[PDB]
Amino acid sequence: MSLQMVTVGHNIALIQPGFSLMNFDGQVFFFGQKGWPKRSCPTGVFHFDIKQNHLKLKPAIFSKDSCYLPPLRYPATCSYKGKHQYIIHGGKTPNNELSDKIYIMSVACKNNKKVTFRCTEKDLVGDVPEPRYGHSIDVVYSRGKSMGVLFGGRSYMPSTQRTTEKWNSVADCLPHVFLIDFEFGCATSYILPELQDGLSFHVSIARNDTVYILGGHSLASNIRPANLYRIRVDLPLGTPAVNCTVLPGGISVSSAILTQTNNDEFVIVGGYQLENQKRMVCSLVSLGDNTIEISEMETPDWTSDIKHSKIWFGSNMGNGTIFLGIPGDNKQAMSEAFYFYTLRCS
Amino acid sequence: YHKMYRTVKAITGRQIFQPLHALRNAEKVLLPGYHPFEWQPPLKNVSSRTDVGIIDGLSGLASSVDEYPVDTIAKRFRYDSALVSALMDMEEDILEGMRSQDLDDYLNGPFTVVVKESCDGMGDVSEKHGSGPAVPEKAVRFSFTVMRITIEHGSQNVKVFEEPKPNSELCCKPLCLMLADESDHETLTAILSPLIAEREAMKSSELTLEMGGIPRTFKFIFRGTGYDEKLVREVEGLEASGSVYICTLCDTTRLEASQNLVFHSITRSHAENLQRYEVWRSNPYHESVEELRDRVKGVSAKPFIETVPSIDALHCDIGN
Ligand SMILES: [Zn+2]
Repeated sequence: MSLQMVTVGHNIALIQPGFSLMNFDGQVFFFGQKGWPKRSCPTGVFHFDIKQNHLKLKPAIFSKDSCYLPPLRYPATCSYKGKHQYIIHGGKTPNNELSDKIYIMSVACKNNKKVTFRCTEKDLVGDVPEPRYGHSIDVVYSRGKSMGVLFGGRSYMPSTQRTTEKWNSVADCLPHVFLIDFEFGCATSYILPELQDGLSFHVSIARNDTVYILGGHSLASNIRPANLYRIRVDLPLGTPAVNCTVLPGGISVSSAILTQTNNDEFVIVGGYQLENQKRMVCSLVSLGDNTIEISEMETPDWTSDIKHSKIWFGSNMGNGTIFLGIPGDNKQAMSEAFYFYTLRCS
Repeated sequence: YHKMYRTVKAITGRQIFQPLHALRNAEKVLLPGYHPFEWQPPLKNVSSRTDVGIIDGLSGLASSVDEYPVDTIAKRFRYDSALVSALMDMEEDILEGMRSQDLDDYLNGPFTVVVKESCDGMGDVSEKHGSGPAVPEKAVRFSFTVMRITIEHGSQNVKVFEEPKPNSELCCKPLCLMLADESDHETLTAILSPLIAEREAMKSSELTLEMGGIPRTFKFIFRGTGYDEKLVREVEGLEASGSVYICTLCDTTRLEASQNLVFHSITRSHAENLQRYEVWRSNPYHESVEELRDRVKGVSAKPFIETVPSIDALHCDIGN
């Protein structure tokens, strides 16, 4: 509910649309740089730290037992509190390939305000999903047992339906959800009759029994489906039970960002509603035991610099603070081509 | 040209030049995508439609708002059709070459064609007389050149055609043009990757053509030598310039290069570079950062373009 302009460090070019903001004990790290790693930073992850609305991207190193990984430009990620760590999988390479490997970022050590990481990857057996981007991953619990729930984004054509002149064209994947054990790597696709087509850059909320979907864009008819989804999960002793229901009240949005403000209390910043007009108004949500209800805020004021532009992007830093950017105006021809704002929600 | 044509046609009475539609037909006979041909392997992931010309360079990208933004403009040819049109252009020369080398005008293949491969950016192309500085506007081409053509008879091979001026401006046929920065990595590889796919599909194929009234067959061999230094260090996956690793053939450090002067060899290849990058990803021995840095010899990025590097004499004597 408060716009703040940020000044910038020297290395602007490592930022790019489609980044990753990770958080550990309030300390926030940048992932997903532009280009490839350099002699300055061998990894690509940085201490994203801001004082007096001034950012500095200063490097962060790995452990010995860590695994190295390229920057991924549109992955999916989720929190794993079971210690605490992040689960990241999917994404797009700097050379525009699509991997399907599941990397685990764990904090190795932190000493004298210098922290290191313990990156490991994990593969899967059985019904593997095809590599994609714009998809969504969430962790959910039941009976004390944890399980990762996935929902697809979009991908290329398969190897038979791919030619030269259409080598880069994309299509929505098949509407299936995958159940991913992290103790062994068990993966199982599931076919759901209420679900119809693919979906990309949809917003994903999960609270301990049932994962909520919202918004996103469907490539199949070039619309934004204005219907939310409520996806009930049960994991008994036997085979796990997946359930889905359709509820009214969905808002037609794509490429927004979620943020926890208070306990069981989340908020939504504006993304896109049509591909000709930016979506300006932003929304809230509130969860109970099983209820779900949207809400709208008091339309927090932007600069006109936003209101005259065309696009944006962004993510969240975790602690009720939305960090986002905007391409500059090349008409004035004295721009650094990118400005940035931080939106404290509190 | 229309003015010149109509004025000389009026003043002489005879029509010494040609009008414009005949000029359009004479240029449509020389573009890519006119003559028919086929391939003895059916060329997987290639559309076998045989009348395509200038196609969009983005190969159907994803220019919507909700995607990663890219505002570049790229126009390209399909690779096989441009190769076909280049061969049909040099048809009369290859006819008279094989006549001059004491052979028959009737001869089936296979003609083996060795092709130079190159790429370069041309810096700024903007023209603003005022309005302050307008736009830097960097752009880059991607081109090729037929270097030599050869043919055997039984077991004895003969160079049937050699080119006199390799690096000249009149023999660099362009595949694709894009208005983009040379170092803007992801856009560059995203446009150039389908032509790489077409090249690797074409590497193990057989062309069949109908030039001299009789069919001929063709194989191909590609040498990626026409790159410059900053680009070959960028698109193969090496460090830019500030490493200890300076040799693009031998893994000699800057320390050993001052120490050992000549006693090295050539030890860099494409598949081993892929393997080294996979070692950099996997990190199988859980070592530290610097020992990985010296174990892989500067390998940092995924290699994606095969390239056989070389030099030129200006850099040699200027370093001397
Ligand atoms: Zn050497």
